[PDB]
Amino acid sequence: AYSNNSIAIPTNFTISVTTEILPVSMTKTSVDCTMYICGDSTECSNLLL
Amino acid sequence: KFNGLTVLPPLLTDEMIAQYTSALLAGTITSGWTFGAGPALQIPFPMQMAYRFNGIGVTQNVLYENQKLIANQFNSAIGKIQDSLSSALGKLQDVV
Amino acid sequence: QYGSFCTQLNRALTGIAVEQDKNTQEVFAQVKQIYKTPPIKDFGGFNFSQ
Amino acid sequence: FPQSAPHGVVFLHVTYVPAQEKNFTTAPAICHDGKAHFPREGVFVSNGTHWFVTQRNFYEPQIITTDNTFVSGNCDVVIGIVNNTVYDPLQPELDSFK
Ligand SMILES: *[C@@H]1O[C@H](CO)[C@@H](O[C@@H]2O[C@H](CO)[C@@H](O)[C@H](O)[C@H]2NC(C)=O)[C@H](O)[C@H]1NC(C)=O
Ligand SMILES: *[C@@H]1O[C@H](CO)[C@@H](O[C@@H]2O[C@H](CO)[C@@H](O)[C@H](O)[C@H]2NC(C)=O)[C@H](O)[C@H]1NC(C)=O
Ligand SMILES: *[C@@H]1O[C@H](CO)[C@@H](O[C@@H]2O[C@H](CO)[C@@H](O)[C@H](O)[C@H]2NC(C)=O)[C@H](O)[C@H]1NC(C)=O
Ligand SMILES: *[C@@H]1O[C@H](CO)[C@@H](O)[C@H](O)[C@H]1NC(C)=O
Ligand SMILES: *[C@@H]1O[C@H](CO)[C@@H](O)[C@H](O)[C@H]1NC(C)=O
Repeated sequence: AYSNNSIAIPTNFTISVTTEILPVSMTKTSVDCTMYICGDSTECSNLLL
Repeated sequence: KFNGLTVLPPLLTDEMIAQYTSALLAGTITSGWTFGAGPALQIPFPMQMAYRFNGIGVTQNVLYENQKLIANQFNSAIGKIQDSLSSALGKLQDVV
Repeated sequence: QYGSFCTQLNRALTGIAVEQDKNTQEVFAQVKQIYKTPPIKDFGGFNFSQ
Repeated sequence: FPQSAPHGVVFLHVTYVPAQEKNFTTAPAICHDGKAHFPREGVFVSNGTHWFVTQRNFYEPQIITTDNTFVSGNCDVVIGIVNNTVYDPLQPELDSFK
């Protein structure tokens, strides 16, 4: 209800808390390249260099 | 279209987005800034502009003593924005 | 026999699509209630009908 | 208040939300022999027969005085001026004590 001489003013308050979930990091993974493709094999590693 | 690609519709259409924008505009026009921080409390727009002037350090008496000038300047700027804009939307067109 | 690249591509495009949907929802849906301007238009001289 | 979570952080934002609002008739300022009074910090409200100066975020009605209202200009330029009296704690005391 809007008018040029009417204002609403609170007479009471409620204090409420809320969460805010935020990821900050991930799993530190590290896979090496030579072993993933070739695999413990010199003959295949020679075609990778 | 006919090689394996499709375009999905947006979740909410342009009518609903415009309705959201209209609701937000009505809220900030009538209630002020409080509709985003709890129940919306009405307040006359000249008094809301007096509070907004008080935010930037300019006392309330500045607005009321020359309220008509403020209204005329606001109307002029809003009316001139169409001429300034329709004669650009570069950041929206480049994405498309 | 070439692998499962197609599943990854479909998943990536689907993720982008749902990302855009949630993105526009986040940008515009900032209020829980719909407000409407009163029928009489007087604000001390400010013309919002434009 | 931050809280640690696995591969993330959780905040407990303590906010202040107003409630239980009620209507009040307001006014930009008050008049005194062609001398407008504006609220130093608050807003003028009404109870039906007399006005008050309450703050904006809570209902703390106070009698209008020169202490919490500052004078600016005349009572012609500002529209919506209403007529009310203020309390000056200097005149009646001087009149009584001579
Ligand atoms: C403001 O609201 C609070 C509740 O949010 C009111 O506290 C209640 O007061 C009544 C008084 O009869 C008690 O019976 C309730 O147990 C209280 N509730 C809580 C949660 O404390 C408070 O009275 C209100 N203040 C005013 C001035 O209305
Ligand atoms: C509005 O606020 C006034 C201020 O306390 C309330 O009390 C009135 O005070 C005036 C002056 O002191 C008296 O003349 C009235 O008789 C008081 N009211 C009553 C009901 O006795 C007043 O009650 C509040 N409410 C209204 C509707 O005026
Ligand atoms: C509020 O106060 C003003 C100024 O005192 C009033 O305006 C005067 O009203 C009397 C009524 O007889 C006229 O004779 C004067 O010519 C008016 N102007 C001035 C400058 O004195 C006004 O009537 C009061 N009431 C309202 C509702 O505004
Ligand atoms: C605006 O104010 C004038 C006088 O100040 C009054 O007559 C009119 O009814 C008000 N408008 C509304 C919508 O209450
Ligand atoms: C505010 O609410 C009261 C209570 O219902 C109502 O009587 C009044 O007309 C409303 N508006 C104003 C401006 O007081």
